[PDB]
Amino acid sequence: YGPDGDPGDPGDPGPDGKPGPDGPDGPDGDPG
Amino acid sequence: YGPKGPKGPKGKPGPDGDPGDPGDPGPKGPKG
Amino acid sequence: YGKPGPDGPDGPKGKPGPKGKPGKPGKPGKP
Repeated sequence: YGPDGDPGDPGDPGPDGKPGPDGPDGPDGDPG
Repeated sequence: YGPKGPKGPKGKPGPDGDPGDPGDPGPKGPKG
Repeated sequence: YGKPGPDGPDGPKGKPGPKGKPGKPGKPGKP
């Protein structure tokens, strides 16, 4: 009897995403 | 506004963020 | 008093991850 409780507070923001992949390794230099 | 029931449980965390952007390509080596 | 309140709304989506490390430099060319 009487009002129901307030909704719980909104959840926390999700964890930060995974680190981005490394860039491609550069090609080796041209022959001399 | 008469006694309310207990406040609900806090919400679950949000989803993980996106993986980061790809890294910069490594430079080409110097010529031989 | 009434029933316990509803479970809270889900939180927002996480932030994007950090940008990846640079690729390795290429090695010098053969002489």
